[PDB]
Amino acid sequence: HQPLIARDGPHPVEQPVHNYMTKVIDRRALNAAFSLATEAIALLTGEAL
Amino acid sequence: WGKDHQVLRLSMENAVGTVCHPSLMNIDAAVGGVNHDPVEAANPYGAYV
Amino acid sequence: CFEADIAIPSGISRPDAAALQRCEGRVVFLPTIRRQLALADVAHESFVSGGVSPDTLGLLLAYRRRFPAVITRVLPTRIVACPVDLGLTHAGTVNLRNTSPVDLCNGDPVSLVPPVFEGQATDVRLESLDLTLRFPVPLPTPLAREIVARLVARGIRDLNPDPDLNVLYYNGARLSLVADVQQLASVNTELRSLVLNMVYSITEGTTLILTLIPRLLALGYVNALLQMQSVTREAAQLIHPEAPMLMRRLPLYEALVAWLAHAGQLGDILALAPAVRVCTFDGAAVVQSGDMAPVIRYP
Amino acid sequence: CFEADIAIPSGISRPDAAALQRCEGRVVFLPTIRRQLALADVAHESFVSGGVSPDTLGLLLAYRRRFPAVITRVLPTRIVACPVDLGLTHAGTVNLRNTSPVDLCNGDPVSLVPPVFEGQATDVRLESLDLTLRFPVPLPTPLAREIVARLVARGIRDLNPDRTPGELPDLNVLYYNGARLSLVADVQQLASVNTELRSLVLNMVYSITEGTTLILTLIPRLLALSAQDGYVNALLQMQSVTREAAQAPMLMQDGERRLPLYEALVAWLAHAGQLGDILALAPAVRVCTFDGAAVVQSGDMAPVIRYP
Repeated sequence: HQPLIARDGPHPVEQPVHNYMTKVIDRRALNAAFSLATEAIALLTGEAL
Repeated sequence: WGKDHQVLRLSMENAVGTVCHPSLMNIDAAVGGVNHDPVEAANPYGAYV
Repeated sequence: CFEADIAIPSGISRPDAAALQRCEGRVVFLPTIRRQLALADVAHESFVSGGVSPDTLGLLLAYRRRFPAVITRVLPTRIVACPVDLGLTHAGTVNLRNTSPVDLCNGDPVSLVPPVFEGQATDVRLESLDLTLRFPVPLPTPLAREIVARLVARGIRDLNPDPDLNVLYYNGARLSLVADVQQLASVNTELRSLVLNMVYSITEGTTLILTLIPRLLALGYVNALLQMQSVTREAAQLIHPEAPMLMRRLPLYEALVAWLAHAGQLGDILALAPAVRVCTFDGAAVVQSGDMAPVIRYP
Repeated sequence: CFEADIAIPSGISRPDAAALQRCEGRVVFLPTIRRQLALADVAHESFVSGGVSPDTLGLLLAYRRRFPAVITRVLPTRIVACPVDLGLTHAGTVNLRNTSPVDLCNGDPVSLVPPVFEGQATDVRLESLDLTLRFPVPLPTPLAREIVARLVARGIRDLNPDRTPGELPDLNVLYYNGARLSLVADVQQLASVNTELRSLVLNMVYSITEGTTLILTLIPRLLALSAQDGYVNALLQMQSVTREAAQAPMLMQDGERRLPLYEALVAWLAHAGQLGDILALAPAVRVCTFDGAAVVQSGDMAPVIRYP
């Protein structure tokens, strides 16, 4: 909401301006990864022991 | 001056890859692109054989 | 009523303040309907356009572009004038002042430029603040149009000269147009520019139709119907003007455009559309010259 | 204010209802003075004469008939527009939305025009119910009368049909202040050009009288002023037939007391003076701004007051 200045002279008489807006949320993603060798997966669950 | 001092020299022989190509002699777009909206009768004095 | 309050400038002489007091009931043209306006904006020095004070044509232009407002109350340090164009029609009766012919119980007064009558008479100068006010004359529409056309014709005769248009009989006594003297030389010099736009728009209109009709109907129902009702009227006028005159579709059509505009611009200036009507009640029914008259916003 | 309600039929897609929300301040032509009316009587589908859509000189003749109404407010099931031709009696000044490249100024009488510019946006298609809305372009009468003259002459010269070579003058392009304005040149229809030509020819004849010949005497006198005044020099347009018309009383005065000059002016002033009005629709409104803003930007709302 914006102020005014009451003003004499021929300058046009001024209305209070009210103002309205919306901004749209913007999106992304992150990603990382990793891996397991087949000889590790064999170990990590039983298997080999 | 190029990068690292190196005083350099562009010369006209340098333009051979540009103006020595048969891109120079093609105007079909021009003459056909300026053709629309027919022009006034010009006293085709030097324009007539 | 929507009063708009014009602000009198700084200290004015006592005889000037009495000049304004006598200006209640006079028509003002106010450039914008802003509630607060200056006096210099209304004064005739604000009609300057091309670096000159406007002629009768330049005035009639301005009278069609700004808003006339009758003066209701003049107060020291304020003038209160209520614009004629604003509000509902047939409401806001505000009193006028009659100038010249009577203004009977109706007839829709037009406010026409002052010079048409005693020129400087009504200038009402204010020396203290160095400004001036020319108030338009409130005449009825039939008479206002009769006059403004009556003077243009006199002007044409005067343009090249080698039955008096001047004597006017209105109501009870013969009205007078001519103030003789050099007033005519002052009246005729201000109508000078209105006369020409009139002379031009005629001569340019005929020659443009007289060239077009024979350069059309020779290229259907156009032909037959045209020459049908034009028998011995348009065609006769064609042979007669072409007799005492000279004779191009391409310049024709482009001149028919420029004329058609200039023409209607004169019909707008001219015809002095009525600002107000008189509707009285418990009133005399005829307002004698110089007497306040009731008046309402639409014809 | 004798407002005329206009019922929105069924449901026009939320995108269509959002299109009508921004149509407030625009102008509608209704084919009656009513209290109850259907949305489809206003649509451009109603402008269609038998089998055919009128051209852009046909619309002017259609806007000649029926009544311009400026939309005041739009409600979910009705459109409120007060018919300026009648219900203009408001204390203050209904809002007109300037839709035009042009700009009003203050005091400019406003006459309307079918959309006519090269770049324009007057479609407003509403898909839910088959109908559309072309909104007329408000415009100062000086400019709107220059346009109609352009459309009339363009429909006419083409009709001769100019014999002379195939390259004619522009007549399709204007200027208002700066800003070249390019009219739409598209179709001209027999009947639409006939009436416009018929009434043009008809009225320019009635403006010629006996006293007129007294004025035609003055053409050589005009050109004497062409050349020794800077005004009167300007008056005569370069393409002036009058200039080519010079490149006389005839006695015949019927008793000498008629005053044919005066009578010739009156006659010309009626018929020829009022040609913008008969060829097109005359102004019924004029810009007035209470806040003292002295122009109206294109796209803004112009406070408007009754007839000039």
